[PDB]
Amino acid sequence: SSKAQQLLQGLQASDESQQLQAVIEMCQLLVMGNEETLGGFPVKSVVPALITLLQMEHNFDIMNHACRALTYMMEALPRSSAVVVDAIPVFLEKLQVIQCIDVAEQALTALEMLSRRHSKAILQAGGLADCLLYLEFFSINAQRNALAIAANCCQSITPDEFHFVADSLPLLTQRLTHQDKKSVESTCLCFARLVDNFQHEENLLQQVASKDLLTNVQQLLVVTPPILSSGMFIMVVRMFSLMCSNCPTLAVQLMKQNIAETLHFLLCGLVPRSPQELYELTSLICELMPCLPKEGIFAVDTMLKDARAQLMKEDPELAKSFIKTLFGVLYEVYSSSAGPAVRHKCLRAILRIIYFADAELLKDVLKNHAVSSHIASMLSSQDLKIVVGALQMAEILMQKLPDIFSVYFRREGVMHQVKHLAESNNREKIKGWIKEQAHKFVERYFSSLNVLQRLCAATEQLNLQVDGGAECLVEIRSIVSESDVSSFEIQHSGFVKQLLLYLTSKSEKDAVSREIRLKRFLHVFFSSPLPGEEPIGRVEPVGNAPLLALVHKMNNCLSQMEQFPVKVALKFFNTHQLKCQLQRHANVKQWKGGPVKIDPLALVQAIERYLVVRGYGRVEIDESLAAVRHRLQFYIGEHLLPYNMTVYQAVRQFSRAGIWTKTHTIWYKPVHDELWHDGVCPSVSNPLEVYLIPTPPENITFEDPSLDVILLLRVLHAISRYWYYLYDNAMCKEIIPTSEFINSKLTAKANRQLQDPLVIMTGNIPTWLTELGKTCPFFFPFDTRQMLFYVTAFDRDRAMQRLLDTNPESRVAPRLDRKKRTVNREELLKQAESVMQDLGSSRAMLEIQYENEVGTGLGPTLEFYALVSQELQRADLGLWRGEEVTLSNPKGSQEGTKYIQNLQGLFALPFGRTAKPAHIAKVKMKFRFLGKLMAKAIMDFRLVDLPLGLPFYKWMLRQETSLTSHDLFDIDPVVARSVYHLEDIVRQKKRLEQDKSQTKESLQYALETLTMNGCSVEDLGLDFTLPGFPNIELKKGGKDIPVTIHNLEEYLRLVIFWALNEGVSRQFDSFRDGFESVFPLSHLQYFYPEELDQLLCGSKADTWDAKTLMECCRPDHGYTHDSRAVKFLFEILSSFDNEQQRLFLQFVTGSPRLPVGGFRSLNPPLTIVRKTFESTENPDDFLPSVMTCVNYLKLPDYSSIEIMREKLLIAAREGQQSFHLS
Amino acid sequence: MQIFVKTLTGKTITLEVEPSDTIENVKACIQDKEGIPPDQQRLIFAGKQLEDGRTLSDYNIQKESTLHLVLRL
Amino acid sequence: MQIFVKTLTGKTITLEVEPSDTIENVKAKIQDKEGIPPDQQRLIFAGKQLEDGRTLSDYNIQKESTLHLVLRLRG
Amino acid sequence: MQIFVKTLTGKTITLEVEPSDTIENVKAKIQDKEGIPPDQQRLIFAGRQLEDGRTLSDYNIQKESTLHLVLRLRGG
Repeated sequence: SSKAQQLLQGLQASDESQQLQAVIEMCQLLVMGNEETLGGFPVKSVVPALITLLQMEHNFDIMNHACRALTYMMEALPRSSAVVVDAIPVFLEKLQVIQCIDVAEQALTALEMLSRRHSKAILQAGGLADCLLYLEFFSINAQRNALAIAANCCQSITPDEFHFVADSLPLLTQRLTHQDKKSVESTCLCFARLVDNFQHEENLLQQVASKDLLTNVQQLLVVTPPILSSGMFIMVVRMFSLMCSNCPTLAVQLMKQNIAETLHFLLCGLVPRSPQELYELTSLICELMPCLPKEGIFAVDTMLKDARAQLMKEDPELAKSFIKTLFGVLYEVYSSSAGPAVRHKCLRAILRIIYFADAELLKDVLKNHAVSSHIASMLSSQDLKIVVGALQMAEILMQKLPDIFSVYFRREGVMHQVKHLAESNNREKIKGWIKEQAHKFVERYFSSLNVLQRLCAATEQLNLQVDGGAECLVEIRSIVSESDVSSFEIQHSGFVKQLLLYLTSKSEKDAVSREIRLKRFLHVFFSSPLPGEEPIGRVEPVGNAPLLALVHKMNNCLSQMEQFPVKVALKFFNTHQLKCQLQRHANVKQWKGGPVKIDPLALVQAIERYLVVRGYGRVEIDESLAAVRHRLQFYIGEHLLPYNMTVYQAVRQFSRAGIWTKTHTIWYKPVHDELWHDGVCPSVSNPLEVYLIPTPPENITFEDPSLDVILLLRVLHAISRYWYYLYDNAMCKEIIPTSEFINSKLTAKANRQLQDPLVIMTGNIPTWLTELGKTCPFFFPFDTRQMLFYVTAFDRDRAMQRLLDTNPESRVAPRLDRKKRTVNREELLKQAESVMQDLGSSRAMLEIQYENEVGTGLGPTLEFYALVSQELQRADLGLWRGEEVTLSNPKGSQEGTKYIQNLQGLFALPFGRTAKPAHIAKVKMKFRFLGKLMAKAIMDFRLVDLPLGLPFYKWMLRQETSLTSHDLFDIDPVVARSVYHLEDIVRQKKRLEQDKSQTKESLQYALETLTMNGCSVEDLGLDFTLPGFPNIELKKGGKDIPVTIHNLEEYLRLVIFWALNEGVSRQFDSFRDGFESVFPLSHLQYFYPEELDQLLCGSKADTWDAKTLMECCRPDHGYTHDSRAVKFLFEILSSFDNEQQRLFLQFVTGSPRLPVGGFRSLNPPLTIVRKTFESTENPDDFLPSVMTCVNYLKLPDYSSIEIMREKLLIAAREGQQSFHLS
Repeated sequence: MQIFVKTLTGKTITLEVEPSDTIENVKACIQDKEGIPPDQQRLIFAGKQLEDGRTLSDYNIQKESTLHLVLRL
Repeated sequence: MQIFVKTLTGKTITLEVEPSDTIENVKAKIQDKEGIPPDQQRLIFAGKQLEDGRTLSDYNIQKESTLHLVLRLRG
Repeated sequence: MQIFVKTLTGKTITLEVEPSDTIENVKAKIQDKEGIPPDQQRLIFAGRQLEDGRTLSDYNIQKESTLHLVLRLRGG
């Protein structure tokens, strides 16, 4: 302030140089300061002096500095803009006539800054035309400021004043077609605000609309790629909705301009869109159509809560064209959504279209569509608006066309539903109206067939007490394949329950055993051999169509009857906080403070820490106790409170408006080896018998009218996956690929439920979704299951981070910790082990720095994960099978180091009973480290590069007891042939022994005569050592016991058991112990053995091409589209064999993997820019630059593709494993 | 090239950038290295309040240059 | 006197060097060998990065030695 | 041929030039008529700034052309 006063006296001077120095020092002091430092500055006296100094035009260099000083005064502290904002007339007058461009630009910037909080003053000053008097021949950076101030002035405009914007309306209307983005957005926002504010005056809307604005907005919307953002897209569509609704003549004019084609192009061109966009588009479509009469059967609308008609009464060609154009698209949108509001809007639009159309048009349009099924399905719904809509639609449609809709309703199950319906005040009134209307309908119209009876006769023969042979099954197959049975007759005639009890029943009272029934089903559907006539060869049928047809019919039926509820505020949650009362349940101090601050997202650990610090934990603020062991515990009722649980969830569950209002109380209180001797092994488990049960599993608790179909589909999926366990010989192959079981509506409902921020804030995913995901995972694709796993498996911060990284959307801001460790590139194993042991279980993200590097961020961590993953495969440790290879392009010291590589996969080596304990201890420690590393990598959304095999994942998912001989092909190929041939021989042995028409000597001679490729078992001379590892005994004494025909099945079983389960048991037990120290294995039950690879490592490798590259790549900063270097690089990228692809990925992103989805899934798109060089050095001998933190590529301009190729390879190869620039 | 940034409290943080970089990238690096969110950060230089979305080549910043960082409340 | 310069992966280049000289001359020779600009190349010797503007005499660099090459590209 | 020049305050100036005359010659004629220093003008025609090294035929400037005169100042 001491210098401020002197600057004031300098400002109040006369010498021009003195004034220039004063203003320069003023701006210098203003820019550097802030609110804290510049406190006490006098503004009420300095500001008028600055205004007076600016009110003079005898010099051109001090005006710029005066405007700059005022602008920086505004920017320094946002408190002076009540007295500083007084020279608005001076600014406007300086804008009227221009002498210098810079002063006008600075005045525009200052005015734009001022307009944020004070727009009424500038509106009264009449600056709407003053700005944009000379809008052209300005700089690019001032046009956006001028348009922003125009929009802010138009934000709050009174109906009384219109002459202030009437002059400039055509200018903005023409400007609405500029090639830039922000200018177009600002002009669109201005027009939207004008239309919204002038909604109750039809004349003003007519004046604003004109005839060029509509067509310009039309071309702006149609032209792609989208130059307009999603929010302003919604705003523009809402402007259309308001103009159409509030002015019928504008709606007619808009219809005359073939808006149907524009809407068709927008909706399909269906392009995936946010629910808000679809809601706005459906509202527009509904508003284009004439209003519904309020008299007649539509009187229920009064309690549930013109010019278009003239145009329809005129030449109806336009209306017919519109209806025929958009009815199909509207129905398609309706049949592919799940949301309370979109469905209602679509229903209203469809009802209006049906009502206002004539007979011929309705007959033509309702040909390739299904309406009766939807009406029947939507009659029975708890939401009591859809029932009324369905009833009205049925009444109107059947009153217009009686003949055609007399058999469809009867077959599809509408008449029965209306009959069932016919057989604190608004609810009663609407119920009474529904009852009366249903009674009138039934009494008036529906008062007084070889498929339903055929199905009933077929399902009568499926009863268990009566034998049926196989004619019933072939009749059912014929009906399912070649007929037109609806989804109502299948329910009406008991078929799903009869089939379920046919397949999954086991009792003495059954006429036919379960095995014969299963064989009969597998013969009628799918071409498996008939029981009792199994061929001596190998089973491999071709036909599988009937099972697919039955599965599709069941899926459609389930989709018809499904009734699961979807449930889709922020300021309330972010602002209001919780207050609770603590009461003793008595060695600790008694609580008397009263209310306790409880954040809605807070955990009980914070409460425990606060209690400990406060001194209530004893048996002054102390930090030693805060700086593991548990001393205090919080209880609510008889249920313990987990540490990883939020107080809001605890109140909701153990203890709505009451959650946030009523006080809650939490109590506190201080805290003979048979295998080695005899040679017997456990039997092979058959997974099918676990699934074959009529009763629902214990995990299922929800009640829905569509549960029997779910159970039948579960049984069918189990049969399809596991069908070769019911035959002595078969090949492993699914009858139906699991991708064909996906339900198109359950997936949509799950995806919609997984997009609400609030249900992830509170973690209130409904029971049905979790239970279905954990019990029947085939109903959803991989992405939905991954999303659900990430949301429900961990804390809320990680879930919201995942949501932000996969769906850009009272603003949410995830909060997380960040702890950094430094390592060295010489002892990576030991340092990684120490880091994992110290910080493995910590709930904070792990970032790793390097000793001689400055770079920090995600790139170093990804590089560390890749290095550790590569290091875990060295041939010195000796943990997996495979061959020894030399890595391509190694480091300085990594050259010559053997690495274990296998073409099929990796499996752990076995040890028997003669292994040194130190070796086993080393193997167990390494396995624990690997398990902990994988568990930590899964949490932090990181990617590894460890090519594991299928049996590894089966072991991980607790499936070690169902490993048959077909699982040796994925481990060791050479021994699989021997095992298969020996099984073929033992089958022949059994077949020979199953004949009683021989003698003992003849039987012995026949057994001995059997040969394998011209050689006998005696000639082979094998033993009880596992092949390939001549140091492991299958059983004690396995050195002097040769293999013979009499002991061959035991030998094969011992080999399989030792090679798959026995010798690799302790290792995987150690792996499970290491993995479960982070998060339990029970959270991986969603996935499948063939799908964990995508979750752990990256996506499958594929060739890159420019067509998919023109979807995420966004070049700028000297590399506009249709340039030379960009196309050269784009062409040279797609010339790799995935090796240079991995090199480029590690060069730019830092990891040799990509997220699921390709180049689009990467949150920071690959942004390519130019690099600045000097005018002397040629722009040819330079290397490209990369910033891995945000994926910022800086690519030098060149002239030859060959030079690009020859320098990119050197850049990738000679610049790895270092961060010397940051 | 190397740049130095200093605050009102008094501390010299050294960064290494390139002329083709972006001011937003520099602010993100400062946020990562210090924890200050890139919303209250104000970068002033030679009297200007430098804006975002531009490059250091525009502001003729050369080797061994000093920048000023002032927060806001 | 044929001092060797070894890159990261596998390449090695001979270089006849004067006893006393600046780093810029050796950099020019390395550029003639490969073509690395004077903006991304860093030299590491023993356990220290060779600072520019000095001579090999003060770095205790004698005849028939090996200098490892590192490119300052990533971020 | 004669062309018209419009500045930031109007003042339509009719200047006689030749198709072979460069933009530098037009600037010299404008300076002779008025006196604006060469380092302050930012002559822009049809929304595009006119390079001094080009000629009228390069910018397709014809008879009765309505040029726009724009001033400029140092940055910082």
